[PDB]
Amino acid sequence: PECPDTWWLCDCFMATCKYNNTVEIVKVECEPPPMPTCSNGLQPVRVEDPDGCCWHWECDCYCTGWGDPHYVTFDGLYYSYQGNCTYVLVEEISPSVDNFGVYIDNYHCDPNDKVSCPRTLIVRHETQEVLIKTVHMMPMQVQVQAVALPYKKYGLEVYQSGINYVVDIPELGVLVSYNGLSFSVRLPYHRFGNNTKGQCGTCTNTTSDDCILPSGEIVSNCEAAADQWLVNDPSKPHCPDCTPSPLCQLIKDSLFAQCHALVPPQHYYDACVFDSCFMPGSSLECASLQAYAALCAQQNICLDWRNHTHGACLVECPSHREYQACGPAEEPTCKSSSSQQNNTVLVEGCFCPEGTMNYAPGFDVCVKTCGCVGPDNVPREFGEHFEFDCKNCVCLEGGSGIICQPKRCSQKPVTHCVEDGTYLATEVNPADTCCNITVCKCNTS
Amino acid sequence: PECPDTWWLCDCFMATCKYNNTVEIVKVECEPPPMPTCSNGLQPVRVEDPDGCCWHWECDCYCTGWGDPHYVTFDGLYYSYQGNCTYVLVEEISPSVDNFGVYIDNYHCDPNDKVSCPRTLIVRHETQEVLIKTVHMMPMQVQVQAVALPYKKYGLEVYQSGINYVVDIPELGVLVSYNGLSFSVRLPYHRFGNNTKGQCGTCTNTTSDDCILPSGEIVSNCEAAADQWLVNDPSKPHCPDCTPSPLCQLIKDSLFAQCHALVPPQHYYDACVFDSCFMPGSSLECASLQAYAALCAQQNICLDWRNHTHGACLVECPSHREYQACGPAEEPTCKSSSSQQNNTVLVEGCFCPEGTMNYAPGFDVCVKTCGCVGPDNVPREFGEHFEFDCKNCVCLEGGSGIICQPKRCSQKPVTHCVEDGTYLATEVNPADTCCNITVCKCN
Ligand SMILES: *[C@@H]1O[C@H](CO)[C@@H](O[C@@H]2O[C@H](CO)[C@@H](O[C@@H]3O[C@H](CO[C@H]4O[C@H](CO)[C@@H](O)[C@H](O)[C@@H]4O)[C@@H](O)[C@H](O[C@H]4O[C@H](CO)[C@@H](O)[C@H](O)[C@@H]4O)[C@@H]3O)[C@H](O)[C@H]2NC(C)=O)[C@H](O)[C@H]1NC(C)=O
Ligand SMILES: *[C@@H]1O[C@H](CO)[C@@H](O[C@@H]2O[C@H](CO)[C@@H](O[C@@H]3O[C@H](CO[C@H]4O[C@H](CO)[C@@H](O)[C@H](O)[C@@H]4O)[C@@H](O)[C@H](O[C@H]4O[C@H](CO)[C@@H](O)[C@H](O)[C@@H]4O)[C@@H]3O)[C@H](O)[C@H]2NC(C)=O)[C@H](O)[C@H]1NC(C)=O
Ligand SMILES: *[C@@H]1O[C@H](CO)[C@@H](O)[C@H](O)[C@H]1NC(C)=O
Ligand SMILES: *[C@@H]1O[C@H](CO)[C@@H](O)[C@H](O)[C@H]1NC(C)=O
Ligand SMILES: *[C@@H]1O[C@H](CO)[C@@H](O)[C@H](O)[C@H]1NC(C)=O
Ligand SMILES: *[C@@H]1O[C@H](CO)[C@@H](O)[C@H](O)[C@H]1NC(C)=O
Ligand SMILES: *[C@@H]1O[C@H](CO)[C@@H](O)[C@H](O)[C@H]1NC(C)=O
Ligand SMILES: *[C@@H]1O[C@H](CO)[C@@H](O)[C@H](O)[C@H]1NC(C)=O
Ligand SMILES: *[C@@H]1O[C@H](CO)[C@@H](O)[C@H](O)[C@H]1NC(C)=O
Ligand SMILES: *[C@@H]1O[C@H](CO)[C@@H](O)[C@H](O)[C@H]1NC(C)=O
Ligand SMILES: [Ca+2]
Ligand SMILES: [Ca+2]
Repeated sequence: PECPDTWWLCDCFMATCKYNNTVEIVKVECEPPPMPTCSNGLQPVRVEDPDGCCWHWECDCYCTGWGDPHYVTFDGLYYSYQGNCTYVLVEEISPSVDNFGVYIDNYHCDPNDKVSCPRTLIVRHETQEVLIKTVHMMPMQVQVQAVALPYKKYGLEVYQSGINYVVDIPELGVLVSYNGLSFSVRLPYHRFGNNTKGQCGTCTNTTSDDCILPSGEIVSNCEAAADQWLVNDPSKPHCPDCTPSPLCQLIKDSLFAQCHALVPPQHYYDACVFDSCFMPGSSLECASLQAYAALCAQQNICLDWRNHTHGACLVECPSHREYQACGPAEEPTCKSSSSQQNNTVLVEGCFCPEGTMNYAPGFDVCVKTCGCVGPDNVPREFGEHFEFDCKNCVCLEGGSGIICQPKRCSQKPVTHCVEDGTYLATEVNPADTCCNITVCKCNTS
Repeated sequence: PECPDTWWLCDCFMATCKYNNTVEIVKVECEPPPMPTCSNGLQPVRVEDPDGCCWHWECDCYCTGWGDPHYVTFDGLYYSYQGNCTYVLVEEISPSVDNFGVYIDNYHCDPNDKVSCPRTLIVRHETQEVLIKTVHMMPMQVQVQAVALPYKKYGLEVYQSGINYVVDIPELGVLVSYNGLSFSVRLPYHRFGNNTKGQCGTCTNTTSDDCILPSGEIVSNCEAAADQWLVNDPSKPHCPDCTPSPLCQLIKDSLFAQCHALVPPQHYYDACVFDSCFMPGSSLECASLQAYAALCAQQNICLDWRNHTHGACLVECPSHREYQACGPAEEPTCKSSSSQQNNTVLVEGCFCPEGTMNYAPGFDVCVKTCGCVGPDNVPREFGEHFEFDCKNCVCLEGGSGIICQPKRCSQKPVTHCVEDGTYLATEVNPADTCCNITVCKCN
């Protein structure tokens, strides 16, 4: 009567077993209304229950830090802390993964404040460590050893999305984004809930306990708790009227009208004012604008704000790409055109013009026809015979864009050598530098 | 009481109803015995039912053709047809996929019967046609213009596996493998059941109805009906003693003992005898051994035949590749070593040595460790600086591993010069061919 295996059946049909061939079945179904607040103000995600029929809403853990001193913790709490040693951003209170740590090193690279090194982001996962450190205009990644942009190894991926260098762990769902002036840490609540620590605080959905010391007790003065998260290192062992600029008024302006809802602008406006007061006229005051716009874009609300700032800070990327305030997070590459489960959250950055498109990940030349591109960034077309390197090559469409078979030429000598000191001179041929000639040529002796 | 969907429940449960809660649960589960024998004699594959109740055994439609005249239909009927124009292997009686046809072309790649150029096949799927031709030891493919080996476009893929160049349609399940002396067409039964037509016959699991003329007909001489399928197009529009050598005896030898079961060897032995009789002393008899071994490997009994052929039929590829008779169909390749999961039945063919491995698809350099390889087929190491195409280049792991930056050649100019007739000379730098420093040569 009670079933031989009153028992939860497949497809959520818990059944009350009257008998083996007749039962008293019950449907299971659960619809929760969207979680009202998440305390960070970002929209909740529906995370499914272990039973497929039911589901729930959980808050994403989002930490953001812009400019030099400013940071918002996983639960929205905003605080300004300045320091020099590498400070830990997030770790795991009860270690699940082998090494998981996103660590910031602000000015530890250099005491002076410049794009040479505002800060460097170190994401350490298991055996790997990724060190994104902005050397002037372009950050370069050092992995344990420099690497390229679309890196992928041991479940850790690194890629450039818009103006943000993204280090992600799909198995953990961890997305870390580094910009010149801003850093973001996004963690699933289910995987890292009430299990995180550091300057980004504890993801518990209440702002009250988002300031835990390495010891683990919390404090009210959240700014002081941040210094206690120092990551000790052998180097630097000690590791010890303002005018409201009109630019700062852009936060409260009608441009960000859609942003004033679903995202609180008070913190960013205060950060802008404080940065303007820190020293005027150093173009550091428009870092808060960038992150306010980025968070608005995260809320599926894309804005163009930079042309409104009357200059004084724009993007610095080469001429073959144009700045777009609203664009795909993953630009459409010809080689890798695919589903890509587009988030369609439109990010800002600079992309290839409308007519052309990017060739492939890891490349930067924009092309019209898809073609093939060689180590030198030059568009080739399918079927084009050319002579790259010193070898004749073809650009067929297939597994390898360029066959590049070896050139068919050689040095040309003279056997007769009938003149005083006629010697085979291997002078480089102007048409083919490698295909030179070694003809017999009279020398003085 | 009437169930508000008496119903087939989830996970193939079933029920009838007395109340929606009070239901009369059933369960449907079963395991039919294997299809004992299919006309092809290949092991039938496990084809799932639309629901989750049970499954069944459906044999794959396998058509093989080796040598010049020899064919075996989708149902194990062997025949020998000689032709000079392009012919249709398999089409659809009722067209369900647009322009889907596999067409053979004999005596047009070259009129040649030996491995250098036996024939060409043209696989047409929708907007695409793949023309695999083989010129001497190297088969080349033309797609609509030539293409590379790991070609992929519009759901149609071409690669090479072992000695066989594979054109497949994963959506349709169609597989087509050309080696110079053989081809094989594999079609799933459910997708192409009694809908096929051509020289490969109808896939009905019965040999009897295999032979049809273009117009629906049943003629018992499959050989004679093969001529009727001729596809004519603007190309070539005018288109219309024997010593029993031991080499063929190798089929019946104890080497193929595992093959004599699960695979009938009568057809291949007769084909070898006939090929020897057509003209002896030309090694056209090693095509039947090759395909017998290929079929055995399909059925898991992989054997080496070439070694005991006493030097008659051997494979060829450059020195960096060694012949391993039972090796992976998908080569372990460093780029995309993702534990590529494929049928673990090992194919014959030549691979990189056990110490090294193939670098990436479309490449041929057997890298030891891993690295980048340039357009020039030179192995590179991670974090290595070289000078290629007159640009400083670094091989570093990531995307587009070779990152090459322009020369940046700082020629320092020798210009104030004193000697008889010393003129400023921007001669090409001996140290760097790319640099042409001013060195100020005299007369
Ligand atoms: C962590 O958890 C989640 C996010 O993960 C968040 O909590 C959920 O939402 C609220 C937080 O505000 C929790 O508490 C409830 O708040 C309601 C507020 O409603 C007021 O405002 C609306 C505006 O329209 C008015 O209409 C309304 O009249 C109120 O003025 C309260 O109304 C709720 O009270 C009811 O529910 C509780 C709990 O069942 C009952 O005890 C009450 O008697 C009454 O029926 C309630 O106080 C809510 O509980 C959380 N939901 C879930 C599913 O957990 C938070 O960010 C965070 N921390 C908290 C506080 O949980
Ligand atoms: C397509 O693929 C199918 C499945 O593999 C094959 O069709 C069957 O496969 C058998 C196996 O060879 C074929 O041969 C004969 O099967 C008879 C089955 O009869 C029993 O099973 C059926 C139900 O399936 C019952 O109704 C019946 O009462 C029996 O219990 C056998 O009886 C035959 O035996 C005779 O021939 C063999 C040699 O082949 C002798 O050794 C025996 O002594 C006896 O004389 C025989 O085995 C047959 O075509 C199909 N039968 C089945 C099992 O369904 C086809 O081979 C394949 N291609 C074709 C042509 O359809
Ligand atoms: C889990 O989170 C709650 C707050 O939501 C906290 O009070 C509790 O101590 C946490 N426990 C763990 C497992 O850390
Ligand atoms: C210039 O500014 C306007 C808003 O005032 C904006 O709509 C436009 O896209 C900007 N163009 C640029 C970026 O030059
Ligand atoms: C993303 O957009 C592309 C077109 O740009 C489309 O082909 C692809 O299917 C989309 N993927 C998803 C699921 O967003
Ligand atoms: C300059 O260098 C190129 C490349 O090596 C060579 O072909 C050419 O002859 C040299 N001379 C000049 C000045 O053109
Ligand atoms: C050209 O000169 C090089 C040396 O720079 C020599 O190795 C080569 O054999 C010569 N012949 C060719 C290829 O023209
Ligand atoms: C296939 O065979 C079935 C009978 O099993 C028949 O009804 C159907 O019409 C046949 N289809 C073709 C086109 O051969
Ligand atoms: C190699 O050849 C000899 C003669 O063919 C034979 O005895 C031996 O079994 C062969 N070994 C294999 C299978 O490689
Ligand atoms: C394809 O099959 C081979 C044969 O064992 C097996 O190694 C693996 O499944 C595939 N090869 C690789 C490593 O890609
Ligand atoms: Ca918290
Ligand atoms: Ca048939």
